[PDB]
Amino acid sequence: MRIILLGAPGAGKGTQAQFIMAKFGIPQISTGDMLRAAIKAGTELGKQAKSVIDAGQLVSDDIILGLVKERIAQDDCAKGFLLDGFPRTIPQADGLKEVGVVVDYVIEFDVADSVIVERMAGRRAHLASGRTYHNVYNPPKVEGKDDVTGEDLVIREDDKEETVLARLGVYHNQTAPLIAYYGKEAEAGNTQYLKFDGTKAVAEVSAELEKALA
Ligand SMILES: Nc1ncnc2c1ncn2[C@@H]1O[C@H](COP(=O)(O)OP(=O)(O)O)[C@@H](O)[C@H]1O
Ligand SMILES: Nc1ncnc2c1ncn2[C@@H]1O[C@H](COP(=O)(O)O)[C@@H](O)[C@H]1O
Repeated sequence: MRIILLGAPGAGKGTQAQFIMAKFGIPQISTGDMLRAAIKAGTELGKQAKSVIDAGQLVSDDIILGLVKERIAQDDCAKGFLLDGFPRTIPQADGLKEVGVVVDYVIEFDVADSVIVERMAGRRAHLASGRTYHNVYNPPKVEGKDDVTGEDLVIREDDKEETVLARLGVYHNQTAPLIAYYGKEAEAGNTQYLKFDGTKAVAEVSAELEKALA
């Protein structure tokens, strides 16, 4: 089972990825989490990516495609995977198509900018796993701490008000065309395309996903 999640930053992709991961027993491949891992390790890649991420801009397609290539070649990805925040640009999608990576579902979570701007304010994240929470819409069971590991949650630097506006502009320019791109792939019979109203409550979005998959 191979799945791509599309939608604005903050649309709820990582949240629904958790549900999907547990339903299909596939690993999540999140380029954002891989980059944050490199930052934590203090690599040259990490140092360079940190300023790009903090500016709300996209990391180079070439660096991204190589991280993803290495990742999906691992054994845990042999029976499938969920791509989360990848692809992010048309060249990334082409890079994936060119190496013949075929996917089963492309799932779009459609959420307006005004809703995203609202949401980012209460996002809290567990950096090591990429699990995210919302202090209003989806809180941790224990405030300030990850439900799984007990480790501290953080406010993301790129979740700042002004950076969020930057990211939404980057999204509408560079990443939204993936909706067309995969709509076309689905029209060619290369994948199934699903679109959901991502402004519904978390449990409501998950319930619709459950009904639509299988
Ligand atoms: N359906 C939803 N309604 C309200 N808030 C949500 C919903 N889905 C996720 N959230 C919250 O909104 C923020 C963004 O969700 P997240 O899954 O991290 O977005 P993405 O992975 O698309 O960037 C998080 O704080 C998350 O807890
Ligand atoms: N596929 C990608 N292509 C380019 N940059 C990315 C990609 N995934 C993550 N990033 C960078 O990491 C940041 C956080 O991504 P995310 O965790 O997916 O919201 C983005 O705003 C980009 O700066």
